[PDB]
Amino acid sequence: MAPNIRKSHPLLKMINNSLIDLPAPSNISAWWNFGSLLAVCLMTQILTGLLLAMH
Amino acid sequence: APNIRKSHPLLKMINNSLIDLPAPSNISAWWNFGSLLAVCLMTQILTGLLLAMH
Amino acid sequence: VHNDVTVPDFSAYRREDVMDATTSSQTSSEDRKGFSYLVTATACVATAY
Amino acid sequence: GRLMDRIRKWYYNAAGFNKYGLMRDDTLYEDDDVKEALKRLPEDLYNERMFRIKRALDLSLKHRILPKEQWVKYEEDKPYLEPYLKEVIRERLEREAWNKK
Amino acid sequence: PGAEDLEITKLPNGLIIASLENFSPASRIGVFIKAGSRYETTANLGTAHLLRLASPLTTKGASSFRITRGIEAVGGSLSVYSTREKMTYCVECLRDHVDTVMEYLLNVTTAPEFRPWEVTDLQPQLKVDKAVAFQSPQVGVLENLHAAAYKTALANPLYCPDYRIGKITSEQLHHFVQNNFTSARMALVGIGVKHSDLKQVAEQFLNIRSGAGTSSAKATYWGGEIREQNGHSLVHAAVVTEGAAVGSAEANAFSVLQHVLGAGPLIKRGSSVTSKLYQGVAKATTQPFDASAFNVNYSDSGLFGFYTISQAAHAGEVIRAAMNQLKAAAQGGVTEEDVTKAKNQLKATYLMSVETAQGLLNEIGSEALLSGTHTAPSVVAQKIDSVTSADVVNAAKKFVSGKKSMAASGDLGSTPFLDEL
Amino acid sequence: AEQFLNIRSGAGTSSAKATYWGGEIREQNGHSLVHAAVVTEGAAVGSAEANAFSVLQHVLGAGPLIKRGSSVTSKLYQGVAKATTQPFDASAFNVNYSDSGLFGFYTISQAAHAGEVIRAAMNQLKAAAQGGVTEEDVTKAKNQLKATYLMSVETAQGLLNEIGSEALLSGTHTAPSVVAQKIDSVTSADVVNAAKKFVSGKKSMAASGDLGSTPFLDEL
Amino acid sequence: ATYAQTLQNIPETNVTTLDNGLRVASEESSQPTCTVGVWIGAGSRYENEKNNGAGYFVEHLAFKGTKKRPCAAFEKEVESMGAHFNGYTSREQTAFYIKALSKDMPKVVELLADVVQNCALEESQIEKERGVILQELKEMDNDMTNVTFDYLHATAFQGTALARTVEGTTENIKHLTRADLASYIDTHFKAPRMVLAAAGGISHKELVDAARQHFSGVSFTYKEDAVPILPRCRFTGSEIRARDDALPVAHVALAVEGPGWADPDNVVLHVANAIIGRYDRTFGGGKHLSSRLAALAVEHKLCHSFQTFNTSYSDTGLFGFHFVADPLSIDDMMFCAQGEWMRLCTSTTESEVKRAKNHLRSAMVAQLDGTTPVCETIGSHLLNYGRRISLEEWDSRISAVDARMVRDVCSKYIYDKCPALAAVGPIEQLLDYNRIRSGMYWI
Ligand code: HEM
Ligand code: HEM
Repeated sequence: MAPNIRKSHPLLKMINNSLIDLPAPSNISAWWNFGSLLAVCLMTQILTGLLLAMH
Repeated sequence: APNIRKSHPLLKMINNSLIDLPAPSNISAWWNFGSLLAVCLMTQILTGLLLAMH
Repeated sequence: VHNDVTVPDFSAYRREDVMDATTSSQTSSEDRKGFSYLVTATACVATAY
Repeated sequence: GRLMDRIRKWYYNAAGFNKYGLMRDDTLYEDDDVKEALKRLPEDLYNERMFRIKRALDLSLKHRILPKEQWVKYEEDKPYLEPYLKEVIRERLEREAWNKK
Repeated sequence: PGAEDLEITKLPNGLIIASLENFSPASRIGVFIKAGSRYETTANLGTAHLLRLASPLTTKGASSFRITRGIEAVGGSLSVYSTREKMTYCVECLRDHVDTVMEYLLNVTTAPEFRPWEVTDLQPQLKVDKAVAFQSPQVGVLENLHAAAYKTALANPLYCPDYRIGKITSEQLHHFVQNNFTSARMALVGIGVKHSDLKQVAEQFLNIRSGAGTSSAKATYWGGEIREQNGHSLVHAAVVTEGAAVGSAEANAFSVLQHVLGAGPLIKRGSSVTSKLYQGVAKATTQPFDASAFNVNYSDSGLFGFYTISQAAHAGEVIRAAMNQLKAAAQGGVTEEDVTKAKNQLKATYLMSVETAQGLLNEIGSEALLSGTHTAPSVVAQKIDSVTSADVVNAAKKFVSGKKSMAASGDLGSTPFLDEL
Repeated sequence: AEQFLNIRSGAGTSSAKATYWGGEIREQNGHSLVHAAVVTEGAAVGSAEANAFSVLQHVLGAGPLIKRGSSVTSKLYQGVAKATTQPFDASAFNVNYSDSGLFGFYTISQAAHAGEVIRAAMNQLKAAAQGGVTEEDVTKAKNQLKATYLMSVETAQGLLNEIGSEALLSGTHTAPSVVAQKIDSVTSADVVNAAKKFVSGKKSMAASGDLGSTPFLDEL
Repeated sequence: ATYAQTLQNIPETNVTTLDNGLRVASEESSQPTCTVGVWIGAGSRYENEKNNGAGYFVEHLAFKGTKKRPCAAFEKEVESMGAHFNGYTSREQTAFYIKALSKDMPKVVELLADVVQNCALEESQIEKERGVILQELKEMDNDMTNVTFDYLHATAFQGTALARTVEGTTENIKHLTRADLASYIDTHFKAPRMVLAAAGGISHKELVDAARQHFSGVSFTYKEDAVPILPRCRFTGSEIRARDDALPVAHVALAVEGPGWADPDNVVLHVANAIIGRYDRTFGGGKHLSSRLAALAVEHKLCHSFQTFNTSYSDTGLFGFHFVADPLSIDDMMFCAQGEWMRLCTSTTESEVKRAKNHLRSAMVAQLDGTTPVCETIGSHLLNYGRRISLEEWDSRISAVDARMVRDVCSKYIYDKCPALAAVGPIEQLLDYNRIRSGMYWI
């Protein structure tokens, strides 16, 4: 249907609409960085947490 | 949108997969195991947590 | 009319080698890119490490 | 010798899609070629195929079949789509062949 | 060897074959035909338009895919031009590929399959094709002109009417081709080829039997008036009268009166002084405008008059001024030198028309179609200048005296009606 | 009115005079049925020659009076009927404006029979112009005309419109008797004259449908 | 009579030079009709901030009469002989040519010389054309395609001379003086920088003779016979975005710096452009077109039209493409377009070039379809290559091109380059420069 997979594929479509082609304000400052940092802490806590849980 | 079941970002999802979802009129009992599997999963998790707590 | 339109002046921002309007910018292109790409490749190295 | 006719007529009845009132061609899996062929069917042949299918699905859900007198007969089965389908596949192979050339 | 001949056979079935070798690295073959919207009737209107667009559809010998891929494979081209009464299918390509490209030209004109689905799919294109054509106001008023000028045949539009888009059938396309694409109504013209060769192809492949198939109804003059009020800042208007038909000593008279009045600009951004009509209109209005001598010659009829383009508010004066220039000309207001100059412009124009392959091939074929012959560029010049100043003044009179038909579009708030001219 | 209506006086911009043209517009749209109307400059509102046409209208045929029934009291319908076998419809068209009016007939017919149906309607007009109008015909028409007018005012919309229209074009009100008085006092001569004004005057026509067989105004 | 043979049997192009420095070239045929004109190496590029649009202003008076013969006279004489007088002015080239009966080749040559040497520059005619030119600027402002290409040059060559438009600025047109135009003509319309070209049924020796008679006024100093080399114009990877969601469709043009006339690679770039081709909603071929991009355009309804181009100049050039599309299909179109450009540098096929080569041959042959087009070839060739290049030479060059060569040349001029972008109309969907820049590599 679509000429490029990034837009047609049911999974990539999602990554594309939230992390690649997602429209963002041109002027958001460093205060808009903490959302993604929070997401990274979450993934980081989980990873180290499982490692600790294993002992 | 006139009705929430379709506009709301969360209900929209429940509606498109469990209410207004188009399904073949002739699927038999062999099409029941999908949802049963889903319930086993929810069930196993629930009882698993209860066991894990002891 | 569009004829009355001209690109503003970007001298306050241009890299040294493309500052002069009467000089081909292609001669400094591989250096301008090589440099920028060098920084990137290095970041990948550090990151991989 | 007419051995096929013996076999093909046996299979046809063994298959049983005729118990739903479906033609052989009504049961084809709609892959790319079939889909294109269907688009070429004449209005009436298309609407007729639709009714037969909708009706079979109704039978399927009811867990019934048609009364033995309405079952399609091996010699009255209409290969309504086969001609189109063949043209479609031919054309495709032509393009495929030409695109390597 | 730039001293080759312009041969021209004519098989028994009536198929004419005209060729010419100019040793150009490019050959340009074509199939001329006496067909068009002229042969359509109320029931199958637009079928000729669609048939024009149907050129790339699958045939008995080549598939839609191969027709396009094949021709492109050898940098060739395939097009179809058409008037209310003639259709030309021509292909161009480098010499060494005339064989290749020919197969297709053949299949297209003689072996179409008009598959139902392919036809259904193509019909929406008629809207698109028509839409781009109608961007030129010119095209719109000329359609209405012919619809006001005639009651039949030539009155039919060159672009499929809207109510029929999607309604034309395969039967209709087949029947049209069967009753019009007959060997005695076709001509296989070619350039950059050898007659023996082209001649051979014809007699060996062109089939579809002879005859004149369904003959077209006679063109009946009406003298109507169609006004399309669409608000545009510019007003296009055309006023004509029944002129000479193709093949006529009367034709030449109008051709000259045409150039005497003003037949298009010769200098870029320049004024046309040698133009009676332009100069006259110019003296009347101060604003931008454009006036010209309109002239069409068809098989059994023709139209003659003037076409103008002006600002809305000055449409009135601009059109009336164009009229006076015609009366004035009908009343001996034509110098004997004017007729001399016009004869130059006319001889020049014709001579330049044949510089381009498309122009040459079209000259050859058109005549080789309406009389399986070929007038020498000298006989044509001989026929033209042998037109007295009398003749011209007469043509001008036939106009001022004959019944007129008019067509105008734009903000017609100030455009005069035919009965106020 | 007086205490609230403020947008004030004047005759405001006056409208240009209606100039007759007598043109012909043909919309070829392929429909199975062909609608066509042929008219001539008729009478203006208030024009004495008004009633004459109103009557000639009813004499020719101004709409059906019986459901699914034929119109025998209709010269025009009956005439067209005799000409074609297929479904059709013919009527006397009539409009009265301030400074002008239009009069003629409106038809509807199958495409193939559009020709004969329109020509048949024309003959009924010539024939009427040539004294082919009974003195009884004029009596009946005067009834249908008096009746029609009288029924028109049964509904509130029709009554209010009657009052207002006149109260606007002459701040007065004719008694339903004076109007009847004016109508029946129309000689058979008058009518035949109206009919003549039509056959002799310049005509304008408009037709839509599959006009393949619809005649041109200059073939009538 | 094979293609090869026909190419060899084409009459040669004759060139001779007068003492004043002017060159006279012509190709002879047997046509009663002919075209002759003077191709001048002048244009907007030679102008500057103060006299921009002068060459255009001149193009408007070059036909309104000379000193030997005022307006009416000049016009009547040309008209009355059935000759056509046209001309044009671009960024690096100008031309004034006439179509007529070979029988007048000489009278014409006199007319041309009179035009380029004794333009009347009627003080009153100048003020009259000042208003005309101002009306054409408003007309051309609605030509999105041309507005778009102007912008493409405005940014691609920003800061330089090639950045200016041919028609010039509004201010200049409102203030150019009779003296400026005069100065322009004198400074640029000079023998060594001109070419008298003619094609049709004409005697080269008869042409050169009338040439000697009318094109005289030789030069004394050395500064009068030297052809000034222009200062280089810097290419800049950048974009100019003119947004107006009120416009129905959007125009987009992307391009990289090209080599310049004299470079042999141009033969390959033209073959390359032949592979991508061009398209528009009226190409019957439809979904079967050989051009991949064109096929996709049809399948996904990516645009109303698109075209490739390789615009050359003396020392630089613009190689790119241009498309028109609805506001909602710009992104996919640009995607597929840049995609095809990557395919070129990376995966071109022999079959692909074979076709493109043929297409290119018949393209060059088509540019010699008539006297005017052939005359145009001559004027341009001598003016750009300083010599005519036969179809046989071109064909020789075209034949040598293969897939590998296409990939290498394209990789050279396209791969990982910073392009010049111009977008006009409803362009909200066109992604940013950075994203487009990334479309310049890998594919
Ligand atoms: C939102 C994410 C999390 C937060 C905020 C978090 C926070 C904490 C905190 C406050 C501690 C105590 C550290 C200390 O000893 O002083 C802890 C301990 C622990 N967490 Fe997490 N944790 C997270 C996720 C997880 C996950 C996903 C797991 C395992 C699957 C996990 C496993 C553990 C384990 C095993 C300990 C005990 C060992 C230790 O204290 O070092 N945690 N966590
Ligand atoms: C796909 C879902 C699950 C499956 C197939 C599954 C399967 C099993 C099996 C095979 C056993 C051994 C039973 C026995 O003692 O014979 C087991 C043990 C256990 N499971 Fe799960 N389990 C599931 C999910 C979970 C979850 C989500 C948890 C807890 C958060 C969990 C916690 C436990 C615990 C604590 C035991 C050990 C105690 C016991 O053996 O009874 N399980 N599970």
